[PDB]
Amino acid sequence: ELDQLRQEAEQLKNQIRDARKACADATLSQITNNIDPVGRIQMRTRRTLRGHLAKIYAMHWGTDSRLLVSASQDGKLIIWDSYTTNKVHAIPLRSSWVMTCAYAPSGNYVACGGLDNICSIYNLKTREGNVRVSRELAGHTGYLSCCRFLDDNQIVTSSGDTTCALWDIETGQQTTTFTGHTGDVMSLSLAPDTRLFVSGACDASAKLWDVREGMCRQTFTGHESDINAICFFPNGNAFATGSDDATCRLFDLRADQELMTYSHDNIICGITSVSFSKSGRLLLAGYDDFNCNVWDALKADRAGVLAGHDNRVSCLGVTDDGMAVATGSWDSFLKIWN
Amino acid sequence: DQRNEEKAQREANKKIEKQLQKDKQVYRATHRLLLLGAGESGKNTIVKQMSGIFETKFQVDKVNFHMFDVGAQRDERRKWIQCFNDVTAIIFVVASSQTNRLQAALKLFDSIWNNKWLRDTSVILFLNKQDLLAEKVLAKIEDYFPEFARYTTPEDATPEPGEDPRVTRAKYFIRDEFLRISTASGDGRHYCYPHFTCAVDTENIRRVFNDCRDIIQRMHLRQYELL
Amino acid sequence: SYSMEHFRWGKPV
Amino acid sequence: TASIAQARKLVEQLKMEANIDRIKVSKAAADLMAYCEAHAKEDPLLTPVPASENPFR
Amino acid sequence: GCYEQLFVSPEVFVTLGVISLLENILVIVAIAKNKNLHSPMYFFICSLAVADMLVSVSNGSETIVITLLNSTSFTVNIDNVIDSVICSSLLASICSLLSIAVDRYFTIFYALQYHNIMTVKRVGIIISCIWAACTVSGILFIIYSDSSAVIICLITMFFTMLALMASLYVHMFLMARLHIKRIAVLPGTQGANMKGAITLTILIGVFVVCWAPFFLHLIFYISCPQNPYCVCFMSHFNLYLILIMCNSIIDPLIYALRSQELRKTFKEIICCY
Amino acid sequence: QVQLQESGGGLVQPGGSLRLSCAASGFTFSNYKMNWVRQAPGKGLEWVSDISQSGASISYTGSVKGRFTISRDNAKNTLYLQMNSLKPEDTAVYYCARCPAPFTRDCFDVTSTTYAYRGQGTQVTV
Ligand SMILES: [Ca+2]
Repeated sequence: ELDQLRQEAEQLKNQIRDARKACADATLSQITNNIDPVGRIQMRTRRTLRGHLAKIYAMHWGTDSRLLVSASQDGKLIIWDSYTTNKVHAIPLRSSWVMTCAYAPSGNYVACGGLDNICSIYNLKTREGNVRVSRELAGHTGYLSCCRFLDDNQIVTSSGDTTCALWDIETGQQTTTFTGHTGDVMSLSLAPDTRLFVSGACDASAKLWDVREGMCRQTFTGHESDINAICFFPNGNAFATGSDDATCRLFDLRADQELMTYSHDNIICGITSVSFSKSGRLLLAGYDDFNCNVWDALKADRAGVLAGHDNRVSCLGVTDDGMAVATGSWDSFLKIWN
Repeated sequence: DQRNEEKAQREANKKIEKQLQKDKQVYRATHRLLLLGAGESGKNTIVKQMSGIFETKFQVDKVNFHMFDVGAQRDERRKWIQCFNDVTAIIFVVASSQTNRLQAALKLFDSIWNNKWLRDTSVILFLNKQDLLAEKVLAKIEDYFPEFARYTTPEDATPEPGEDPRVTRAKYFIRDEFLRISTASGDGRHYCYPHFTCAVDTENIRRVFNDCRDIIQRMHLRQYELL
Repeated sequence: SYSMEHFRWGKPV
Repeated sequence: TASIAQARKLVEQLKMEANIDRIKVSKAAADLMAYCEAHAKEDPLLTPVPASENPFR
Repeated sequence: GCYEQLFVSPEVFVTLGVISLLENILVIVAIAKNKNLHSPMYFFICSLAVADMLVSVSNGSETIVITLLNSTSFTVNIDNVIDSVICSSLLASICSLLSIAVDRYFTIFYALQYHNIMTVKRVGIIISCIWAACTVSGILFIIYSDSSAVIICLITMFFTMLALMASLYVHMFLMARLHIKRIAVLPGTQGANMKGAITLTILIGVFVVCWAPFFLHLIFYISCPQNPYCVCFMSHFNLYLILIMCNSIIDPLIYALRSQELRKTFKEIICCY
Repeated sequence: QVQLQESGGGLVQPGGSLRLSCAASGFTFSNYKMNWVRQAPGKGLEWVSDISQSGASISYTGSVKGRFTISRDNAKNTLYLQMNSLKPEDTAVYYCARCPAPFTRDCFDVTSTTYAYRGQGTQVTV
């Protein structure tokens, strides 16, 4: 039976491939060739944030476009005021091997975790004024690779045990488990309406998950190696992924196909982070060459570079309003461009 | 009248920055070690004789060491291995000897050594279960490592008294199998410090100390151009 | 009179 | 052939992905192009917003 | 022609002064700008660069003042102030090189304790104490320059610090050679022995060649002032000062410019400024 | 989507030989190191052979030196294994495994847990 079930799976894969070919009347690059190019983009560093000792693994902007949370390998989270470069909080961690952090959409909570397989949720606004651990969520068997906040009472995490999870923070129990990847899950991205999310994994694949049902809605393939970063398009009907094959790809959730490839002959390094600008016209990606390339998301030409780090760029983000871009790297410096 | 908020913010930095300075003092004076080993490796005997990750602290001659042992992580190492790219050393424990586990250990050492992010990390290598190797040999390697049939003990070998020359040949053959990889790939940026240890041996606690010292010394010596 | 020279001890007494 | 227990699950998922009413690619590409055009003038990282408004300098 | 005091064109003094001024300024700017370069070792390199800048500036200023006065009460005070600055700055330069050597010795021979011993609070205290003692000693050595004690104290300080520097670097070399012997004996295997020897040759030879003629001059200034050969040797005081200023121009290339971060910062500063 | 499909298996008597093959799709073949690994009926996966991107460096486990050879053809995307002078100990499921990243020389590919860039394998019974 096992060979016959495998043959059935291959027949379904062939039907999916043929159904996808049937919809490919034209490529994106054959439509946007009549669109004026963005031209040269020259961003400049406005602020540099110093204070971390170890390499920075995670950074996340708050919803007011003014505060940042960053996490280093020392065992610290620092809340920063990007405008005045002043620090607000400096939270010591139970363990130093933290790989991700997230800022709550309300600004009340900070989440983090890493090789301890526990997601720690800190309450930033307490009656004493001191930052305290409000929850430690445990159940994942592998390292915790990404955390995202849906609301004050719900958090979405991913771990190195090929499973994503939806947690109810107040009760502390896991409520939904999302399985189906075969490699470690590396990055999550939430839809603007937080009903769907997309998960990239060390399988050269990404999955579109329905948050409410617990079902995997779509599987996207096309990358040749492990996927390191994923980011939803501002519209919410497409996402961009970056992988270890030095290629970035734009996928469309409505056509269930790869839509565009961003690559260059002189790039042989992986893509640590991916993010979009407010309008969705620019795609920004951090590489292992200690820099960031700004790509024209509709043309696949390079618009510009962000040079100014001396070690691996580890994290990248864009403000909700769009006024600035923040990056962090393994040299323990967070820089803001504008 | 809004200056009262701005003034408050400066006060926060003074409290935070001073605390960060204190933390920096602790951070740089603490030596972090990563502990890896084989499925049958006596990693427990390595910890006892000294969730997803376990932490052990040591103070050896007023020097603070922080050893991290990888807990219940997935067997796929290529992603969390990158995190440990700034530790003082990787301690790799291999038991000598049912698959060819030693070949798996050689393949893992080779992968760790040639990793682009681990090019500056020295490796303290413990070869464990020497008495089981001694008993097995004195009671076969050519069926896994044919070149052992033509291997001779180096003239500068310093075996312990009482060992059967076949046991010394086996130990030095395996050590040389690891050292050939170490020498072939290294470019003076990092070195391997292999040791022959028993399942029960407390002296291992100093072997790490001295090895860490040597690492730092030659690092600085490399920088001053005196090496 | 007094002459100004390069630092000191340029000529022995 | 116990491993069919996992293989069967894969088969079920594949059927669910096969039965998707996929939209034509050219329409979706036009939709992304039109979206980018609608909000192009509002994007501070593409439009050179004057320094007097830029809170970072 | 030994009896006549050898004369060196003022132009040479002012040229060495300006060039070494710019070079040590670039060193101190690269250190102040780059956050990464804030370890104790770079504070000691900064102190050295400051002392060398003071030697060059002060000697050049004395040269210009003498030339301008020559083209045309105040002279005594101006001479005594400039000489006190020069003496203090030379003592600071020698002490700074010794502090660098001691710093490095600590790293190699106290590798695990090093950071505990060399805290920022102690680097600042040490540098400030060195500068205060050097300034006070320069002032006392110029106020009482007409005595047989100041010169004795100067040659004692120089030769003690030369013996200390040579001993520290020789010991570090011997330890490096021992590591070389242990590294080379492996089953899978200039040169390390040549690179180490060249490093000691440059580090010690430059110090001895560029300083010692001046203190040999002072030795003769005490011992054999009227001897026919010592007089001829002393007729080269104007050259011995150029050797010292040449040291001020050279030292940044064998300490500050060996580190990769300082090189990167130098090239960025040069292109920006 | 990337796939590796082995071929050339079968049953032979002791002392015989086989030629195994492996067809690759979905990735640039010439940029990756390729491996052959075996699964014994009662033992965990064991690494067998490793050929570099160019074929300039070929490594074998000691137990297969002088009997097995490997090669690759980057114009056909095919990885081979010549199995000569076979013994009962060589009965196993053979798989072709790709190194996870291009342009590199470090590989972690004999994991018991599902490795993504591995084929289904072919049974070589002797
Ligand atoms: Ca004078």
